[PDB]
Amino acid sequence: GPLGSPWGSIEREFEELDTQRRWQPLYLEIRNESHDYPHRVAKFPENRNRNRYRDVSPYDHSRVKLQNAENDYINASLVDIEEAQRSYILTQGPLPNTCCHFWLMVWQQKTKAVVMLNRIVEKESVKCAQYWPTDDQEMLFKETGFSVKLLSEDVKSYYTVHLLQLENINSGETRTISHFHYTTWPDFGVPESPASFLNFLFKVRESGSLNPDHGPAVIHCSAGIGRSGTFSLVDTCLVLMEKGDDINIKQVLLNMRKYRMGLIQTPDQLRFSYMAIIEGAKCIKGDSSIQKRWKELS
Ligand SMILES: O=C1CN(c2c(O)cc(-c3cnn4c3CCCC4)cc2F)S(=O)(=O)N1
Repeated sequence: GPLGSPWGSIEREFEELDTQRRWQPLYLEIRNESHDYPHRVAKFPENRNRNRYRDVSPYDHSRVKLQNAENDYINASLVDIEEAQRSYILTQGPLPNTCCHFWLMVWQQKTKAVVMLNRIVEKESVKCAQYWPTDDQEMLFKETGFSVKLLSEDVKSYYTVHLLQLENINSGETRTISHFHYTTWPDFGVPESPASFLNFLFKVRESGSLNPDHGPAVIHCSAGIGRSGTFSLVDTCLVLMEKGDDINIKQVLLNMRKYRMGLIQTPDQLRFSYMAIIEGAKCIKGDSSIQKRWKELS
């Protein structure tokens, strides 16, 4: 193979983009190369109060459908990358009248974890409804037949983990859902450091919630594309590298954009993605004696 390290091709490209100050031109290339696909159901008149933003819609070919409901629509997309054995659902922060649909989808898709990357209020606007209880009262969603109870809360400096009990009233069953809340990632911004984002991702991974024996994890922010796209791109690229593939980050992101529009919203969020993939690749453990020496020396 090549003479460089496993991350050497990506690291050289990052250094060149910095020296030539070409992050804004590269972002514009990606925008111009992203094709549009039909999103007709999202624009039905009966779905207008189910969309948070008029310009952010799921594509018809990859939207998640609600089962046994008169209206099957929710603003959510299935992003499945079988080269990585990874599947995610990316979705908007639910509105007061769509929290009931959010929990129905979580049940029907056999999801184990919800990853939340926004605050409820940001710059004096509401970005997402309060869809889980903060105290010991049960929170009822009568339109779809679900109730939710807080089981535990662990607060750290830049994220919080809640364990939640989700009850299906119609089937007489319950499940424990892990709720991973990143509390210090600003709208259209970046996390405080690669190290802080990576510690959060490794905690999500350690719970088993991203493994193929569970349904897809539900990832959301406010619109479900900027911060959510950054999180999913970094996780996918790290899986492919651990598998041994020689990856091109521009190509992976354009492929993921075929499943949901507009993933990654600023040039700085793109640059942060490169940084987190390089530093995470140095944390990979494996069997190769060569790869271990590269890690020590780097
Ligand atoms: O970093 C990020 C940025 N996000 C984000 C976004 O991408 C788009 C919009 C959006 C779409 N239409 N309109 C607005 C805002 C105001 C008026 C109209 C809002 C957002 F918070 S995000 O996806 O939540 N993660």
